[PDB]
Amino acid sequence: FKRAEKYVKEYREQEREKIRLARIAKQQGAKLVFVIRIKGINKIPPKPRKILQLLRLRQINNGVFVKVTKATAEMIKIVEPWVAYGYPNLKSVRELIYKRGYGKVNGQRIPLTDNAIIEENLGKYGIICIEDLIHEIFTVGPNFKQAANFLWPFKLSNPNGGFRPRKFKHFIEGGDLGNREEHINALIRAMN
Amino acid sequence: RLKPEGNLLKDRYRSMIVRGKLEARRKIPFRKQAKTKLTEKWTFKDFRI
Amino acid sequence: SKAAKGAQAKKAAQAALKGVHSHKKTKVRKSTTFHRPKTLV
Amino acid sequence: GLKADEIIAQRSALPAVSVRKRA
Amino acid sequence: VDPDQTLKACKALLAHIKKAAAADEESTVAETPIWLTLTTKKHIHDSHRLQPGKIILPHPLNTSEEISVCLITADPQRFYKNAVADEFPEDLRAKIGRVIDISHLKAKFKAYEAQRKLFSEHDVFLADTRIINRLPKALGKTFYKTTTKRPIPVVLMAQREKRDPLENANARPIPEIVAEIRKAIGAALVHLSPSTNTAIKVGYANWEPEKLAANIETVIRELVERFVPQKWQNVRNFYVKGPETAALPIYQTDELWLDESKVVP
Amino acid sequence: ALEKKISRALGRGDVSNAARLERNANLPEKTGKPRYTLNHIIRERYPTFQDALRDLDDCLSMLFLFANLPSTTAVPAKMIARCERLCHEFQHYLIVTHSLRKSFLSIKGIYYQANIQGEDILWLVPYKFNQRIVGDVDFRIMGTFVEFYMTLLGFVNYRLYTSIGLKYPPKFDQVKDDQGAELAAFSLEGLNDPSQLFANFTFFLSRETPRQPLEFILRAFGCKRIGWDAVLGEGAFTTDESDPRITHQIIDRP
Amino acid sequence: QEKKERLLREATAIKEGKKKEDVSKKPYTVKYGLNHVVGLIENKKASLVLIANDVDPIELVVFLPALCRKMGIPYAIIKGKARLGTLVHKKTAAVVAITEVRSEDKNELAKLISAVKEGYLEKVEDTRKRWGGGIMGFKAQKREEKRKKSLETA
Amino acid sequence: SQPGVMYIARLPHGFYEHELRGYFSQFGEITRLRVVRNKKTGASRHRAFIEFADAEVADIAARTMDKYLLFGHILTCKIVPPAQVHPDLFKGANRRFKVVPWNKMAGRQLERPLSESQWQVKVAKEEQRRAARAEKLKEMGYEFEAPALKVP
RNA sequence: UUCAACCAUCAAGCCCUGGGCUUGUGUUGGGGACCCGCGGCUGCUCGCGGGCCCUGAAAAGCAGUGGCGGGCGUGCCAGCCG
Repeated sequence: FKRAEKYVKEYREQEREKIRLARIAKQQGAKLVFVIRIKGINKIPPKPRKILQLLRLRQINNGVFVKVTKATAEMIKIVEPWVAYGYPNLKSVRELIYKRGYGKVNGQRIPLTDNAIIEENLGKYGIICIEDLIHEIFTVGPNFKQAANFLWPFKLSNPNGGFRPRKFKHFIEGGDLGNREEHINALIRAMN
Repeated sequence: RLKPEGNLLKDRYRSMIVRGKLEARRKIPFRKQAKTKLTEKWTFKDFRI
Repeated sequence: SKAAKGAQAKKAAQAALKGVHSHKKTKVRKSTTFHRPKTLV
Repeated sequence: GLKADEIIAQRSALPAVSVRKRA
Repeated sequence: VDPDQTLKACKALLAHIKKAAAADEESTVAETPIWLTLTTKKHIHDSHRLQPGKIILPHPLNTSEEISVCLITADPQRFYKNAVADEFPEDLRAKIGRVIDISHLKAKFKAYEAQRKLFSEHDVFLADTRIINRLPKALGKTFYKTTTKRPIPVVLMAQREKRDPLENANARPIPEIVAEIRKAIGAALVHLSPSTNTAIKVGYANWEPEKLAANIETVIRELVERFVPQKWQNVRNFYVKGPETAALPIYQTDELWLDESKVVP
Repeated sequence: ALEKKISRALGRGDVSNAARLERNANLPEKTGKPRYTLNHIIRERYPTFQDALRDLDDCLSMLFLFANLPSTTAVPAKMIARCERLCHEFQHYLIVTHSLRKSFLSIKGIYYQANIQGEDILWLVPYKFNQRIVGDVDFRIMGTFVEFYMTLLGFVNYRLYTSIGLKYPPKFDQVKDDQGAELAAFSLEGLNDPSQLFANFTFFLSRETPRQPLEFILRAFGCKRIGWDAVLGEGAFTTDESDPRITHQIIDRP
Repeated sequence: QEKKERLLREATAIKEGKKKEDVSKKPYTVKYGLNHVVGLIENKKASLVLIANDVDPIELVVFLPALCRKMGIPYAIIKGKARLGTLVHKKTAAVVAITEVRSEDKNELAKLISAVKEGYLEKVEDTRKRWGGGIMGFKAQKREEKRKKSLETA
Repeated sequence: SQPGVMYIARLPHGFYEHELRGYFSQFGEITRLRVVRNKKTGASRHRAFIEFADAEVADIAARTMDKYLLFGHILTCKIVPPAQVHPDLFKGANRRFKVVPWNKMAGRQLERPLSESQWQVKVAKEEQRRAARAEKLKEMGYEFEAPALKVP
């Protein structure tokens, strides 16, 4: 059974999100950011849903690397209520790629247990090892798009699941919208 | 281009068992649930409209 | 049927006025004998 | 005044009952 | 626009108002606003602008001591309350009847009856420009269905993370605040709506017709210069009228079209 | 009982009381240390520091393995970071005492043999890659082993640093850690011949070379100036490859 | 902890030579305690009364709806003396009362009072005067049904 | 059998056609539904009529949601009698009530070019408007010499 | 089966050194008299926008206009334009 208060709350959330998206589209207007999908409004408008589909952030606690351009900044501004993003540092990038790094070959998820996969799949771009992949991601090279599409989205963990009274609690609470800058690294340390 | 072989976590676990600090046991993915019966609460039975 | 429609309306009214936790879990007891539970000593 | 304040402060006509005079 | 026709209209409107009130007498003649009416060929704006524009007058309005002014600032309200209580002149201290920040406004005046009580308890509302975009939602249609008591923008920000209100207020100096508040209280208001009509309160009936003439003329120059698109080619008609009187035309155009593109064969 | 009290506080809605009681829980996800203190157990299990040095093979293999694992509910990320910190402190002791003797690159990992106080210590470190956690191992009881072994290694590191007269724990730079210093984030301060094989050389490690084993081996066998690529981390002697002061360069590209 | 912090601030105010009213503000809390709430109802200071449905002995609250009706106080019977105890930081509260709230919650209090008046009191106006109980057991009801159908058939 | 009509008022903002249909479809099948709205702005007048297939379902829903406190509103839910239900109560039901910009239409129609004949109509009309205003200003004691409008 | 909070608590751009200007669109619904401006309506009147009051976040048919796409010509759009 569904409550009338839930119906009204969903309508008001949809109206507020429509107003926000219309304001962004009317107003219009290269670094590396790490973007993590967090829980937000259950009903997503088609344009933020399509942007999340393109950024492969369909599942909660998924993390991706994004190169900051005008179009990417516009898309991140569109999907701020469902994501938390910031500037990752060298330790965060290195630990994410070495500990939770998976490669997309033939559409399947295979971990980066060797330099052989990187040499066979990105060797045409000059990337022959995991450290070359880290270099491309961190310095945002010409082949950053190919490196990011090779990298599978990262599945981060929920530390609250280790404590029984707060087992069901989500780790990241929504409400702190906008860029977290260097404070995304605390979340990366906690969830990786 | 070296391809590392084996699994070092499995190696440490096998070393633990072989040296005898613990015995070899299998993972239990599903535990048997308690046999219970579902019933309706008295307030929800006595609700009338 | 009219009885089914009425039952649906009664269930909706019960959910609106009391909630959805309408059921309780009850142990199955194979014996009629009750034993004192073993507690920490 | 406010209708909300009137609703909160509305009572009956029966006079109040006190155990004792208070400071 | 010839000034003699306008100043003749000033005597005529004042005489008609006085003889209509004669049918307290002085109190009835007083507190009767004088409205300058703009009629344009097109809509003056493409949307409802809810922040009034200020036109500075040689003879300021709201100079009476009984006018109560409510000032809405950003957080905290304590700093501005202390500024009013200590470092303001006595006339402004008597005129300002309430200082409240946006957080307390959203907390204590969410109710429609609370908004109507706040509307009735004051005459002129001033609002800091840092929070004036949030005031339509905080004050509702109570303050914005009628253009009379819409919050007038004032600048209190010190001209150049999340600011802590207790630690810092980010405010311009107090004499600058005093000058800005006095200027905004004395200024006349223009309201932009998608309409051919715009009404501006330029004076009262108890004023002198020359002061009406000067105020109307400066409102004419500043309004056609700043807020009217396509300048005088959009200007159709200018009227002067009271709340109950008829409209006296002080300027009527000769062409009813914006340009030659409207005329088609 | 404390967890029951926390559950009662959360069920009654006392968030401040729940937080205050949770501060007494000493959770590994908050402290980076094991939930229960095993200091009295360490002395009981190892009557002598010689016995501790003889069990250091298993201790070092377990901790160097777990320093490269992803965060789990059994082994949280802060406790993994503490594993890495203890391994780095042990490596720094080996560097400053030149106790490292042999190394071997096998198909399973890198074997290291050192000599601490006349005891041969041999342990295996995985290559820096993604490690697979399979279902055929009991990961939670492995985590209990990890907790015991870090409790042992903390006291072993303290005794070694105090014996060679250095302050323990060493000064650690969090800014350099987030910039990726790894072994270079530690500053060793005083309290209150095969060792000089690479003494006169200047080394440059390229991007595709294993930075942590190469730096550990070179600094243990006498190198004082090792630079590397900027992506390999903070703390290089020289970031620029074209520097004329560098004598040797490690490359592994075709 | 909040009371300790407030007393520390008041102690600093006394030390610097100010009244404790200069540093502390008038509090607004939920009133509780059975004797205190009964006194507030008798003095007609309570705006809303919530009475637990499971008070044992029942004589502690059996007069209280009639007292509220005599004094013209809006009352409501609510499930959970433990639930009221969660409000008042106790294991159990027999009754709670609202006398006055802050200005930002005066509208919410008035709307809650009107909602109670229109949705509880008017609905229980006629049912509160009836007798309870008198229900038969399952087998007794089935025996009575069999008896009445037997009598109707015969 | 007999259909049921329920009048619901004190609707909070957001509790509109789709929300009403989805909520009361849990109670029973809804055949018709209409929220009363202003034609000038499209805004709801906080009242609606719901026409259920079954009168007992409508009656149960009305007693369930009568005096319901929702978003600061105490909802009104009553069953109207079949004698007092209007035959044209549900005209325009089961469809969107569009927000038509009459003000934008007015702006655009004053922005449209017009031809010279209807410009003659407009100008001539406004001279008798000026004439009526002037003969009203005769009693005013005010004289305005209105300049002659040049003819296109 | 969570009725919370979340706009800009200032940014960007002009003048080029004065502290001023521009943009950043954001309003519960009704009722009562009544002065108007402009569009149609032969005209009454009807719309658009102003002026003066009243109101618990109040409520008992009267629903009114041209289309793009989408769904099955259409009392269909949790999609838009005019």
